[PDB]
Amino acid sequence: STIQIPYTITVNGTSQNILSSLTFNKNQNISYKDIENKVKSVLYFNRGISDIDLRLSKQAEYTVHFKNGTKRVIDLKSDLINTSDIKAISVNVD
Amino acid sequence: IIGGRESRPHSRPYMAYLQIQSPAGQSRCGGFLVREDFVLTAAHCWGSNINVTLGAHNIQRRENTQQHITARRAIRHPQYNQRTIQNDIMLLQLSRRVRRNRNVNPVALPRAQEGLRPGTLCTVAGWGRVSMRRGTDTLREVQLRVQRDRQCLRIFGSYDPRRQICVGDRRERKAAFKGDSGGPLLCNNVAHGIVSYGKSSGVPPEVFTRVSSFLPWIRTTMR
Ligand SMILES: *[C@@H]1O[C@H](CO)[C@@H](O)[C@H](O)[C@H]1NC(C)=O
Repeated sequence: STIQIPYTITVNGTSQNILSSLTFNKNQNISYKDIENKVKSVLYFNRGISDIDLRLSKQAEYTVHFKNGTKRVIDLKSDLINTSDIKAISVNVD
Repeated sequence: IIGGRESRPHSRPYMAYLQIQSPAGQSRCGGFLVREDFVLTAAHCWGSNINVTLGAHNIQRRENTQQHITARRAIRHPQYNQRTIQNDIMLLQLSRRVRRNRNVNPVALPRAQEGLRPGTLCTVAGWGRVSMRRGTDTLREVQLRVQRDRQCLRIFGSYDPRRQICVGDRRERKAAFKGDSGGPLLCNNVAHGIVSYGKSSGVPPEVFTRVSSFLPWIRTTMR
């Protein structure tokens, strides 16, 4: 009943060569707050960055890439989605 | 592996495939056997729960050559820095020793800070993505060239040539990529490097951990 959605993290221009996935339930309508709490979770686990570091950073964002080829870029310094539409997630902090 | 080819099966019997539990999901890395009870990999491949597969070629099949062993201890370098990806090296003590055979056996490590020419020809292998759109089920490999440090110094603000190696010609689409972290850089059949980080695009140069810089830590930790 769950799926793995791949994610990548870039911080200060560097990105670990790990293949990393987030667990989601199949065919579920979630909000962007649902995705952000998972993004902040893997940001802290992988690169030690929590909310304080995002407020001290220059720009910070995550991008949800969708299977239909669209994307949505969401600001981390400042709608619902179905989990089966999500192709991948990318996070970038400067 | 970007721009490489499928390995001849079991031609690299030190290769380890790592499945890592990471809240809130899972991660995959490579690694390599350095003694019957120890796998060397990257520190950012750490997790509370790690399964190691040796002897694999097609990791999506339960092959009759594979050995599945949990990690007993996952020992990151004490000065590992997650934010800058510095000192990115980890030893996995296996919960039991591997059954050593033709398809499963360790790779040699260099001697005390043995160097590596810019222009040296090295091979990296793993099960990582082959592009931003495609993966692989089987082990792939590619030959890469050690770079002058200047190439990484000006794009990676935390690259340190005493502890890391600048690898990959930027004029070629050849690179280790997502999933190849922890795998070895082999030059003259010795593991000099550990895949560590790059650009999210996979465009080289990329940064490897320099194994010879950590030999005294490696030997102390394995005893
Ligand atoms: C390792 O394998 C065991 C048994 O197959 C499984 O219960 C566990 O979840 C696995 N751990 C990871 C991180 O995949």
